[PDB]
Amino acid sequence: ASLTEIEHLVQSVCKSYRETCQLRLEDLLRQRSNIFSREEVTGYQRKSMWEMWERCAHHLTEAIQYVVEFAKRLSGFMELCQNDQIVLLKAGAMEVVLVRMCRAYNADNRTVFFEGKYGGMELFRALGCSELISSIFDFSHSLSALHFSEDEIALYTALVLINAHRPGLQEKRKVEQLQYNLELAFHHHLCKTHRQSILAKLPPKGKLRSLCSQHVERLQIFQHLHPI
Ligand SMILES: CCn1c(=O)c2cc(NC(=O)C[C@H](C)CC(=O)Nc3ccc(C#N)c(Cl)c3)ccc2n(CC)c1=O
Repeated sequence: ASLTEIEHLVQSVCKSYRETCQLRLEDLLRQRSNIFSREEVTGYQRKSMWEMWERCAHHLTEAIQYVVEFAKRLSGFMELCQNDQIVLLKAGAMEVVLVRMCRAYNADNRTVFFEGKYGGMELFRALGCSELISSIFDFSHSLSALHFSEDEIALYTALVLINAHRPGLQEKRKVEQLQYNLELAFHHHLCKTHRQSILAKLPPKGKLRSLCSQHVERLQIFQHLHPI
């Protein structure tokens, strides 16, 4: 693969993501000024754990569907053996959704677009694990510091997904092929955009893994055997 190819790989991932990103950044960034009232907050706080978990599971599902589309639009992905496509999406998509969150995170007021307005971590009081919720908030908060561009997310999350060190892949060598190809595409973009300085300050390897582990460690207790 020469560089002019690696160029197209960037261009592709970036297109693919631009279609599959759920909400336009403009929509999110405009909507920061729109925030839940204390009363509205209290309304969400007064819910059942069962109901907040029911909701959030729906939203997560809706999200995971977009990530499945993102993956489908990666050429190379579609070319991988059927089993492997699944193994990857199963370990990955969660972690991707987590990285995608930062776009909905507003550092200024430590809030996030949920069901139409922005709200802080205390909206999710009902799930009863402020600890996890706010480390999730922290994760997003530190990514917001990076001012992660849209193409950088596209490329990062692709790299979250394609990871030949997932247990269960049959065609490991094929996955590697893709994986390195995307690492080099990623390095290339950070040059073209003089953004090499962000690598050094990317989220610690599997601080992300640990955070999603913990989240499914809490989904499995309510939404047992649900498709995800
Ligand atoms: C998966 C980690 N994560 C979030 O990404 C996350 C995101 C947002 N908001 C957005 O991403 C903007 C979206 C266009 C609309 C949307 O609400 N999506 C959404 C997606 C995944 C999940 C989950 N679970 C949820 Cl509750 C919602 C809100 C809360 C999130 N949480 C709980 C603190 C959260 O835990």
